[PDB]
Amino acid sequence: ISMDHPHHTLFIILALANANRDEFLTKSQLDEDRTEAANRIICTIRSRRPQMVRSVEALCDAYIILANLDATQWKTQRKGINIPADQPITKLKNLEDVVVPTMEIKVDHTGEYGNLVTIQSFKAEFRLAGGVNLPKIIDCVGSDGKERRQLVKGRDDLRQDAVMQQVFQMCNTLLQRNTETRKRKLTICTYKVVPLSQRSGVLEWCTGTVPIGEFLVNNEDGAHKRYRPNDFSAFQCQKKMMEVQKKSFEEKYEVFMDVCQNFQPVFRYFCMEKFLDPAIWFEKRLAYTRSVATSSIVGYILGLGDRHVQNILINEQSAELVHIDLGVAFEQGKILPTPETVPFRLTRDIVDGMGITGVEGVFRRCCEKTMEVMRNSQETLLTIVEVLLYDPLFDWTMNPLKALYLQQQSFNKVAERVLMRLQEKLKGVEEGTVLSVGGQVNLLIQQAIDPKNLSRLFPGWKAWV
Amino acid sequence: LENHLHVIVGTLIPLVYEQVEVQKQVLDLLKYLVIDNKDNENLYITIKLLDPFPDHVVFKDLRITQQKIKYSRGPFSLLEEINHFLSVSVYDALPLTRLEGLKDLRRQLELHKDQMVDIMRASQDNPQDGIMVKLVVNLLQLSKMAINHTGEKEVLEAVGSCLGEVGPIDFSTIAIQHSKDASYTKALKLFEDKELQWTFIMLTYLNNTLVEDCVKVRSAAVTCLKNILATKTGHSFWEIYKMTTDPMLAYLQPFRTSRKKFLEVPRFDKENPFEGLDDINLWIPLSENHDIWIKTLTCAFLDSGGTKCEILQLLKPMCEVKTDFCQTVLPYLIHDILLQDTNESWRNLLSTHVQGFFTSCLRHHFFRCCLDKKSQRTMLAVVDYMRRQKRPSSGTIFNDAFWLDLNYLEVAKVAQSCAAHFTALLYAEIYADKKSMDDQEKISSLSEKSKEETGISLQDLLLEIYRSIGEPDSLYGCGGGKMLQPITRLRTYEHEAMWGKALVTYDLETAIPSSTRQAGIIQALQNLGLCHILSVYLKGLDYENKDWCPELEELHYQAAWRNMQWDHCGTSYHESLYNALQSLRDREFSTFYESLKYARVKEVEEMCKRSLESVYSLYPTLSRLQAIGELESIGELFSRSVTHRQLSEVYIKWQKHSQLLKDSDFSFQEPIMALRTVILEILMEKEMDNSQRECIKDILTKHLVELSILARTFKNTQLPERAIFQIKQYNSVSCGVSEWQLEEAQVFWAKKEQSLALSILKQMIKKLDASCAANNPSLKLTYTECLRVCGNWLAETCLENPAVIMQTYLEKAVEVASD
Amino acid sequence: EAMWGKALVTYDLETAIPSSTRQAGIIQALQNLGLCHILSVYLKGLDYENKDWCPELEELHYQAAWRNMQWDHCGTSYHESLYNALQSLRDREFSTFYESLKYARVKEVEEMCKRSLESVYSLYPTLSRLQAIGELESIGELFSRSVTHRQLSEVYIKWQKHSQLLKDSDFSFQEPIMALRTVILEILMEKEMDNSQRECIKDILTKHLVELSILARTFKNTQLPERAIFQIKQYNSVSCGVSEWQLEEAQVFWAKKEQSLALSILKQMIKKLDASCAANNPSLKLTYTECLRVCGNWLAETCLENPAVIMQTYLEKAVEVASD
Ligand SMILES: COc1cc2ncc3c(c2cc1-c1cn(C)nc1C)n(-c1c(F)cncc1OC)c(=O)n3C
Ligand SMILES: [Zn+2]
Repeated sequence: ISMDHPHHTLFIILALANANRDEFLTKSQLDEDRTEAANRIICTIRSRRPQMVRSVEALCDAYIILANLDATQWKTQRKGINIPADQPITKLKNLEDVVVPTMEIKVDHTGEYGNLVTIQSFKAEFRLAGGVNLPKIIDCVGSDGKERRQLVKGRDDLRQDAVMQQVFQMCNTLLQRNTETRKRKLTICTYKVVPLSQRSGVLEWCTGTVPIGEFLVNNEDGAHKRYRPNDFSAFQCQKKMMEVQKKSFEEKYEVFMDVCQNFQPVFRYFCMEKFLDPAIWFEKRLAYTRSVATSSIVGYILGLGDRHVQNILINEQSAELVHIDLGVAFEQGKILPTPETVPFRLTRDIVDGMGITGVEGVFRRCCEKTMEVMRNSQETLLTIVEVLLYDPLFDWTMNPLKALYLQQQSFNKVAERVLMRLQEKLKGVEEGTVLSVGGQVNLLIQQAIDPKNLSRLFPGWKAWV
Repeated sequence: LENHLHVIVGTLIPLVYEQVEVQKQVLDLLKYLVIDNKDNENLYITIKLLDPFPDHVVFKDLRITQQKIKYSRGPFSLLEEINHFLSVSVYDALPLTRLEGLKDLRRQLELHKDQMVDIMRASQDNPQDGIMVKLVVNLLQLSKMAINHTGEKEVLEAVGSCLGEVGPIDFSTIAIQHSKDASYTKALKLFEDKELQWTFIMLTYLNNTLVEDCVKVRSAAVTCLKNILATKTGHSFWEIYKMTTDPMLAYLQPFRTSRKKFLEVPRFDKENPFEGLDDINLWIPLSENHDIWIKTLTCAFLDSGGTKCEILQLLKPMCEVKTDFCQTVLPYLIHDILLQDTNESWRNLLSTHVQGFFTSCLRHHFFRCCLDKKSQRTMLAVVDYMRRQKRPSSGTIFNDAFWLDLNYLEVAKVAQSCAAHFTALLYAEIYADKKSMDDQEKISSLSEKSKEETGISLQDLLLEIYRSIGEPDSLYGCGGGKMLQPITRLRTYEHEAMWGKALVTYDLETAIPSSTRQAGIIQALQNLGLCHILSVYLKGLDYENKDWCPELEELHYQAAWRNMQWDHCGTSYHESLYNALQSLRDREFSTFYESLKYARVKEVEEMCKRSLESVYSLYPTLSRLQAIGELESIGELFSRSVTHRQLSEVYIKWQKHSQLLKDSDFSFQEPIMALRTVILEILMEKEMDNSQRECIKDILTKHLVELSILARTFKNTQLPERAIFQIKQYNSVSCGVSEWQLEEAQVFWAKKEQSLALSILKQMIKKLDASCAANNPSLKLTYTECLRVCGNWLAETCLENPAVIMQTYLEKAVEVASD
Repeated sequence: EAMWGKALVTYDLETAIPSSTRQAGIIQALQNLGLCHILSVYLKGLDYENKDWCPELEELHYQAAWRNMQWDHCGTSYHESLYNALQSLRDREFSTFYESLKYARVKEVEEMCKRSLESVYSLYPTLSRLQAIGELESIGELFSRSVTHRQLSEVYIKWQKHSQLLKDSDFSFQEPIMALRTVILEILMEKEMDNSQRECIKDILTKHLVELSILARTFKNTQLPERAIFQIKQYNSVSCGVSEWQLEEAQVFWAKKEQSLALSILKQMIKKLDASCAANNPSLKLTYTECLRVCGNWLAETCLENPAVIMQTYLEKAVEVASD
């Protein structure tokens, strides 16, 4: 596989062999067996392609070295900071053999791969846009006159994101196969993730997108401030919701409804302000609703969780939703303290952005169409998920450390339980009762939009938003 | 001379035919212009992007040189030809000059469909910029300019023949995008100041109107240029604009002059403003006084009211002579007036009078009523322009919407009446948001409140707006008390294609208007496969009836041609199709071609009439034109001698065109597949040879199998059984085994009779086993497929234990079994 | 299996079938699917081919004439006798009415008796037809003399008791009796000429049509319930806005698998009942309770509403709102 298609497979083998390279560069039997086997595979590939392997290793080393650099000094500045000279990323120039890692490669059945865009140079300015560990944004200049922006992350595991992206690609193929969804252009937005080590990785930067939280509840120029100025600020809503956390459930409900009454959705104006032509506005709103529907259904099938405001991006040009930070999945969010009680995020802002009809119109029908496609392909999806979950390095089971981080062999049993739960979801068996596609969609919608469920959620989830 | 070359060529080309004496000079000029100057760098591109010369004895030389020049550096592919067509379409000319380009586009389209497969696949990522939508809308605009001109009939026929070649392909888009000039947007982006943008727009419009034939508009236009260029704003415009390259820059250079003192407009102020605009008669026009009304309104704006901008108060001479300039300039006038407003007097006055105007359009004689559509479109354009601008308060886009106090429900209803469906939906959304906003400060509730005060129900309005848009899913979104009405139930029925329910409800309800009732009954019967019942119903409808309204005749003719009932004897689509099939039966090919041409022209004209906002409005006409095209194609095959090979490639073309129509709706797919089988059965009925009768039979059998598969795909069960019945009628099977029998088994499975399909398929397997040991290469595929289908069906229904299913059926298929 | 749509499609498609059987099947399938006007126009069209005109065609024409109440289509057979008897009943000529009923009974019992009589199932059509003729003779004296409220009420009482007797009988035998009953009620409404007991006749007709809708729903038939609801809509002017038959209409929509329309009807009924009165009226107690309970159960099944709202708004309200 590596000999025939080196660009698709070389990075994965290097990542397996370079799992522990972070500590080496800075200053269980299965693990060393895997490392030795990956070393043998890389030795063979270098035997057939020396230059490619050497260049890819140098690029990976440069990426890792860039990752461990501390950016606390420049956390405040957003304009951009020049890369330090000692970083090996700047010295790299004219890398003809290596293809851009954060790029999709159309798989060629013939193995020449003659004409591909390749790295030429790296821009000397890296930009900071926020984050928990301050990820760095860098630009890669390709062989042609184009600029590719990449996101370099450290002290984080990106393998889970990559495999979630692969499952999303498979779901996209399944949706494309069906005529009913193909007519509606129902797709799941995807991005390329290239993990470099256990704690370091690089992944595509989605240009032209903005987080929904940044657009909605920004304190200085958020939508809820420019619009509805007399309503509660986001700070007051968050403070009240944090204060009512320790109280009883009825107090939580009363406080939540009080906040929601004085905090009204203003997300509908996104397409209105960005697209002034009514035809373009209608097209973008339809695309937004369809993206929300397909994302919600796919996330429910895979049990996606932790869908807070900062984990969703909206493309300014296309008005489509992109989901990031896919670490928590397979209904593991319900195992958390103060558990998540919604299949997907369908709060008042997302519903309002759909239109005056809300979920009554295109959203519901797209949900039934996606659900029907999910049902018709239940066996293939079951096989894909079964292959995925038994990955030794997949690490999906929730542990107390992640439980505390998110909110500031038993593996076989939990895995087979997740498989049976997913099977019940796919066949439509909910709470022990078989349901039609329409009935299952209605149940999911009512569970998502119920203020009773929203009130019990973590204030970090920002249900009122 | 690159700029004006195409105009000269398009003017000189037609005059060749008229008379030989002028033809000699015209031909000499064209020859010197093209053939002599091919070896020139400047004119090479302009000659390359030129309309091909007409194919005649006169133009062989010119055509040869043009073809040689165009295909230099390589020939063109399918895509290329389309890009060249649009690129030469960028040049503006009379529609008659494009006839040869239309013919060449048609030929290139019919030669290759496998390439349109590749274009359709490529345009999947960004459906908006797909070239197919652009080509269709380009042909449609070229048709609109063709109306009321000398060569409308020939142009429309070519446009329809081109549109029939593509057919109703699924474009994966919703809204038609009108073409916009790329340099125009860049030029507007160039000027940051609002007044400079007005300068550029007005000067561009005046430069464009400088060339028009009428001498009066030129006399005022030149004065307008002299006045505008003289002021300070003109000088700023010139210094900021001289950097770019544009022919208007060279055209306007002699007009510009250097003077020490800039021209100062008279800033005279009336003693009391608002006096001219206070009259109600000014704002509300009469039925046919739009041309005078717009001029009077514009000049009243110019009459000593506001107009701080120095550009304005200089446009009156041009506004007086031309009305197009008047509706062009009105929104800018109103924006300038409201910009300088103090104490909000202008805002209140204009809001009140605009409300009066918009209420007068929706009042439906009456004292003010039936306002012409052009005036409504003008005021809608004013509102649209005002919405985009930013208010002096530096507020937000929602505030920017309310430059004037507007009840957007009325404006949305007017826009819907004017066919601006997306604009109507946006205005309805704005009105709902505003209503909720004022309600909170102090859909069913909003709908009843709107019905109580404004007299227009909001939910109903959204209903017809979403219905005009044509998107299927959005229809179910609108809801209220109106689903109880039988009409809404019926339309929901035919939208979902539950034809039995629609037929029952149509029969039951009598309050429905009669014509709609019989139309729905006939349509439901036709889609249910009840052809004989429909024929007898139509025959019985004759008694106790007056003259039929045209829809009854149209439906009767459709039933006649679809049912092959040839005894029965402006022309509409199905009437023309029936007459064409009769003429093909009677070998009167001249009338056949004439009727097909008339039908094409009528369909294209009918599409030309409407506003063309949603792509869904285009699909029925595309289907009709494709049907006409296939009929015309079969006409030449039948007229001359018919061979087996020609049948082969025509059927191959049929599968290719069907492959292009993979994602199209069944409502558009079914008429073509009906016409195909009718034509094939005509060929059967009048072939008169033993050898080719079998070939026609095989083609009909394959077509009917494909029709059955297509109907099964769309969950329609009546049509497949009718197709199987026809296959029975034309193919008596003595061998007992055939490919279509497997399709019959699949159809019976689809109708939820497992025993029937299972019995047929086991009988087929036994006959196949007895007949041969799968040595026959043709029967290997059918035998393997029958075995596999039987195994899968028995596994699904659990009528047989797994061991027998595996050993006898599924393993047998593998053992039995170049693409 | 009463799959009459498939029967229509196959009868229309196949031409090798002998003609008389083909039109007989087509007419029967059209009639039992509720397509009344389509059947009438189809019968009118077939009259063009009058060369071959066999007894089954007269029989089906007369059945359609008396069922659809055309009243103009002019040995005597069963449906011919029924049509003539209804002619006489409108014409107030009771002598020929009685003689026609007598002849119909005699002929029908003769035809039944000539047979071998080996199986019980052969007896049923004759029994149904004799019951229909008996009910016609029963209404004869009611229409003959001065019509009274209590006489009509007691006749409806015998009708409902006899319907209770035929609870297990197949729909094929029950349906003609109900059709004759509704024709009787429409005739009695037409030729009454008094306002006072006209509302009584209307109420009895509404009850009969509600019972017919329930009976057809029990047999998984959808078209006839819709026809009954329609025919109720005509004879009843909806002014109060709340009535028992509207609940049956909502039930019929749910059976047709159109849940949204049924839910909308039921919610509108609940809102109108809540607004009009505070459930003090004894008459509206059962209707309001049933509407609330059915709406709650439907919402629970289809899962549009959360359990809290279903419990508080519909089910607990139905319990607290509520002589056997
Ligand atoms: C494929 O990964 C990404 C692509 C992005 N593309 C655009 C974009 C992002 C992106 C974030 C990620 C990402 C994924 N993970 C696991 N972590 C991060 C971080 N962010 C963004 C944010 F939404 C939240 N937090 C930080 C963000 O930027 C640093 C943003 O503001 N813009 C415009
Ligand atoms: Zn009028």
